[PDB]
Amino acid sequence: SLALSLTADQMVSALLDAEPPILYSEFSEASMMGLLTNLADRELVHMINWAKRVPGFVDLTLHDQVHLLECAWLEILMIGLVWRSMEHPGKLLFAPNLLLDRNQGKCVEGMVEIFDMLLATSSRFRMMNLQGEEFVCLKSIILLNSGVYTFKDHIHRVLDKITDTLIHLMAKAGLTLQQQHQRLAQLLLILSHIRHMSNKGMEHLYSMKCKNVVPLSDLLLEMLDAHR
Amino acid sequence: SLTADQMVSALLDAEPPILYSEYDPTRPFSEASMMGLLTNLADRELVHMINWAKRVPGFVDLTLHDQVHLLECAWLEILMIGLVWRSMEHPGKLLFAPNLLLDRNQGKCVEGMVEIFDMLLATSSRFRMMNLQGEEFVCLKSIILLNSGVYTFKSLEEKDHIHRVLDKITDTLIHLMAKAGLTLQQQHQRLAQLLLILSHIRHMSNKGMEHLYSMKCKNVVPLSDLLLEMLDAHR
Amino acid sequence: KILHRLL
Amino acid sequence: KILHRLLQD
Ligand SMILES: Oc1cc(O)cc(/C=C/c2ccc(O)c(F)c2)c1
Ligand SMILES: Oc1cc(O)cc(/C=C/c2ccc(O)c(F)c2)c1
Repeated sequence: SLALSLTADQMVSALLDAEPPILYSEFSEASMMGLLTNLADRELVHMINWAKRVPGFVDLTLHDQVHLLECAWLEILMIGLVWRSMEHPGKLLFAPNLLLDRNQGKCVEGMVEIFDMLLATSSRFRMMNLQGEEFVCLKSIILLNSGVYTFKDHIHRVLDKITDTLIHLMAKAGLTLQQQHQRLAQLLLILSHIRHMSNKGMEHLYSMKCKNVVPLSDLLLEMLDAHR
Repeated sequence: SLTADQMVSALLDAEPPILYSEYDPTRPFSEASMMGLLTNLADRELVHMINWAKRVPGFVDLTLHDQVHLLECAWLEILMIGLVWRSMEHPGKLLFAPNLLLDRNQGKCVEGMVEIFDMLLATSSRFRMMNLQGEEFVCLKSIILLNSGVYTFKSLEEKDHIHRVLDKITDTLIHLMAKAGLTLQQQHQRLAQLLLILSHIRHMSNKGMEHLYSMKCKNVVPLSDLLLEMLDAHR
Repeated sequence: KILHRLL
Repeated sequence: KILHRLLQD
């Protein structure tokens, strides 16, 4: 209704202005778990208000808005972390005061496995030299796409427009037609890996549930219950 | 060192066959019966996939260990996208085999199977809406094989190779679309639309992976040794 | 759900 | 491993 009526630069500045802030945090197993889950809960609140600014997201009904966020919240959370940790190789920047190691991931059962996947993604972003304008596009794509199948013509229109926006950035960067196709493909293939980390992260999160280690906030348990 | 047509014909020739099941539509299905059929079918399809994988342009150039890794990570994905492709012109149904056509309702014969059914059905519906082509299908299937495990990997210089053929399949996909008479914009969007499906296919795979893992622990139907091997790669 | 209220 | 074998064939 309104999102389709933007230029790509209007689309980019819309996304860049809506960017959530970088939060801070306040090691044993339960201690590091308390930190990360508390951080995730606070980041979740910002994401929701960020989601309400992604062009065309408001045009969807409240139920569909809920579904998409229920499906992609851990993905969006992860691609943000991967983006922060971009210029801290071998490390994950959960917060400016919380920079973690692959070795520190061994403080929690099965955490190190997901750490390496996150580290590998951050390394990949560094290798591709991902731009901030490209980052906010992918993050928006995940929001609109990750839950669009488990239900639409409008969401695809918005999705197609972000694709146009992505290409505009690359063509602006002086890339040949071929380089644009390949880079576009390279980017969207990452989202397949990010989905994989989300699902692996989802069940690991669920294993700390039931088998209680640290209590989880009600908002966090709600998002976690959407995935069975 | 191939053209896109040479690339497409290479993929189209390497296409695995459509297998049948021992299913006999004279008696209804239980939980363990339908489970035996699907897992027996998946095991036989797995064998064909492996020999299909060895024909994907550039796959042989990889070491045996990397070949193992990629197939370990994407076998259920490649499996599922094949089903979704077969069930394309059978709306509301899943064509596991020409003699095994299943309903959403029949998926409720197994605990938690119906949920994965709808996702598969939704993907099949999406392919129908996009009007996916066979040339496009064999490209995506090759993409999944090369991409799904390329991240979970010193010296190497092999990843750089994997992205090279990956980029070449991207070129191949675009050639098809441009050949079809699509505008530059329509090519970008359709390319994007296709690769976004793979995100959903990965999701079904992970959900499917944990499902038949429960069956291995719930001990409902025996699983072939090859199938249990592919399943243990995912913990 | 609390997710509703935030939205 | 079976996959280890099946690919070598
Ligand atoms: O394996 C696990 C297990 C677990 O309980 C949580 C996580 C991730 C937590 C997280 C917190 C804040 C972020 O910005 C982010 F991207 C991820 C991963
Ligand atoms: O030949 C094919 C092809 C194909 O795409 C899928 C399957 C079966 C998938 C499957 C098997 C057992 C489960 O418990 C499950 F959830 C899914 C078999």
